Amino acid sequence: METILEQQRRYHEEKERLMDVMAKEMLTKKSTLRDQINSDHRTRAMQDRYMEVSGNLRDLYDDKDGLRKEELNAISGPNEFAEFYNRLKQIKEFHRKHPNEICVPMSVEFEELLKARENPSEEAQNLVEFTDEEGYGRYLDLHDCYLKYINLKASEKLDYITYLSIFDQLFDIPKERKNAEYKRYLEMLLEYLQDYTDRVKPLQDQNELFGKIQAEFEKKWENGTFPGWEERAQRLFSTKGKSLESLDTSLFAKNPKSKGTKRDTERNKDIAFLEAQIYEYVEILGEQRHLTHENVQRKQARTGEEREEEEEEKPIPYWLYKLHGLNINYNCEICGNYTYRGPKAFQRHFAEWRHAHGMRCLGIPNTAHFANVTQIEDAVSLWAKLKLQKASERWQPDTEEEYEDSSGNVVNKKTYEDLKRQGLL
Amino acid sequence: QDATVYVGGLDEKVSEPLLWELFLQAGPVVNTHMPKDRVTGQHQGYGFVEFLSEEDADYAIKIMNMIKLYGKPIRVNKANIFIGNLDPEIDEKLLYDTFSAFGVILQTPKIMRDPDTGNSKGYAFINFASFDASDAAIEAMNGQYLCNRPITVSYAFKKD
Amino acid sequence: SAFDLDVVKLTAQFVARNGRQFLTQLMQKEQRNYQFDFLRPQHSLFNYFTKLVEQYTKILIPPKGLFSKLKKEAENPREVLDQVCYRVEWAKFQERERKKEEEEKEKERVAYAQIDWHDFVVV
Amino acid sequence: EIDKAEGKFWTHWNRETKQFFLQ
RNA sequence: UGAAGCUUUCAUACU
Ligand SMILES: [Zn+2]
Repeated sequence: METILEQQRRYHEEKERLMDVMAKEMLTKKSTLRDQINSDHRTRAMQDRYMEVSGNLRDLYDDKDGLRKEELNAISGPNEFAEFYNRLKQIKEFHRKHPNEICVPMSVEFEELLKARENPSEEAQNLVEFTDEEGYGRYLDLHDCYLKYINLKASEKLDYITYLSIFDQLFDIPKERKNAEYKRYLEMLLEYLQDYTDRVKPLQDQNELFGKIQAEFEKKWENGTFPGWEERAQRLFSTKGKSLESLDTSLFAKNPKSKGTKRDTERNKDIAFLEAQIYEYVEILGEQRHLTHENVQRKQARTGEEREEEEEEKPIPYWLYKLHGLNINYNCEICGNYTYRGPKAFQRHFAEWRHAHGMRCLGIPNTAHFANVTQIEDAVSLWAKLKLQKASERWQPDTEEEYEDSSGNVVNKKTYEDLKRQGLL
Repeated sequence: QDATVYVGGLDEKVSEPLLWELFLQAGPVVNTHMPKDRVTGQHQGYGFVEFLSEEDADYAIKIMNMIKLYGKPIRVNKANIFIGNLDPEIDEKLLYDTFSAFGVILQTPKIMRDPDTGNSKGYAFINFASFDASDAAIEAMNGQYLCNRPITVSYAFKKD
Repeated sequence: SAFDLDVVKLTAQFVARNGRQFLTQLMQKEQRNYQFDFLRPQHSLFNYFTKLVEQYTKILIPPKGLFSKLKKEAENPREVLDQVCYRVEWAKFQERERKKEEEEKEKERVAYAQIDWHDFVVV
Repeated sequence: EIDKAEGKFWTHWNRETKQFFLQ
């Protein structure tokens, strides 16, 4: 197999087709937010497929460095080419043209008029990754988080506006203790906010953003990210102040700070990382949180009907009728129980198209024998009769013939026309 | 329709038994049909020959194609620019290849057909890429010697 | 049409490894009693065979995957998005140039259909 | 007929030197 | 596409 010649060119053509599909998706205008989110998800899937194809093609270079000495040699050539042509010289009886060598990846990376989705992305749906209250990235669902906060606080003195004001803080004082059970709800709220940020922009590099957030948490947040003018240096894990930078560096490797506490850097590191991720998601998606707060205020200020509307978004002459055999209708089962009108009209009906069609359904030809016959079983019985009659009255030489084979040559004249061939074979 | 062959380009010398006698050497032509006009009461140049087998109709279409019968381009077939008095022996691909020498064609051309026979009506419509190809067709192709039929190219729509 | 496409791909793979324009693995095969009608430029398949030979020559580039590894197209979606935006801008510029050429052709057709063709002067 | 009088086929107009040629 | 029958106060023609 030509893995360096044919497979690399096929991977390059697939990457070029993916880039052309991405350019055609980016050049087209958008009209709705859900269709734009679906197009962004399809572009992210196409970019992931192109990255996987490039990673698969980038690993096919180990044998190429060994085969380049034989491929670039001018002493070789038409011997192996003639051997491959003799291998390609098989029977060409498969008379079938295949124009889908390059048209099939072009049609797989395209959409239809009824549904604007690609062929690998035909099973993708925007309702399986986002809820109806979010609006495909327009707002964020915070009713379950507010219910969990009200269940954890064990008090009914916190509304949605108070929860939105408590969640709007980034570096202020927290509402509860840092060593309490509110960190278990804050980690879930951070894991939901990370999925909401990853769903609001599928075309952005989530791995590079996660690596940058981890680098900012390790190199900056773990080394005093909030300087002061106890107020000079504050620790997020130990929740205590520091006199100077040397005292904080000496206390960073201390025994209560490492593992000798309940909020040290060994056990409470994941909660601090989740709090830093929640702060980064609140700083990056503050406009979506403000839009969700404005939508919650508009839903609270509205009435019941406004909230329901927001959640819902002349006759023939007596002579013609008596003289013409009319007023009498004849029906025929062979013709869909089609009811025909007066004597003369019915007679033609058996010769007309509809009756021939109805008769073909059973497989019986239309002849003069099957006239004035309107029922099915009568037709099939008369067809059996006519078949028996005609088949009888023909001359069938196969069963009707008297051969006397030369096996005994003076006996056995009861041989049919088939046993004679079997004896003479 | 498969066993019948539609003939186009018949003059006044050709008749209904004459086409069956001329098509008798190609195959067993069972019947001949000639639609008469309403204003003149004669044939409009297009007729049909219903044979017994489809192979005889295929041989008549491959043998009597673009023939000069009665001083007319008779041809048998399987039954903004305006071109008139065109020969029925040419197809859409043949007209696209003939129009490709003057200018570039925007798409595949279309030829008008009769509602009864459906082989050839007599006029066709073709669209060019620009007005220069239309002017070259009105200067050169409007009057060029086609296959035994003087065609006439004209503008379909023009604004004064 | 699979056998002819495979023969054209084999000819494009054997012709791309040549060290000269006429000293290839297909010019000597023509004198070796091997019928190859796709080598002549008069056929319509020669335009596809030339594109296949160009793709085989572009598959032998040093950034094509022979002695180097691509990092911008394989490990950066932002670079691919910028390349797609540049391709969309180039397609929009080509469409604008085609519209300007069509407008110039319409202006030339309007000027040619309004000039006086009766003022003839033979010098 | 010895040539072709088409505009887009066998004519040229260099606007840099303002030279018109037709063959 | 088509089916023009029956009757008289008509009126008009032929035996
Ligand atoms: Zn019936």
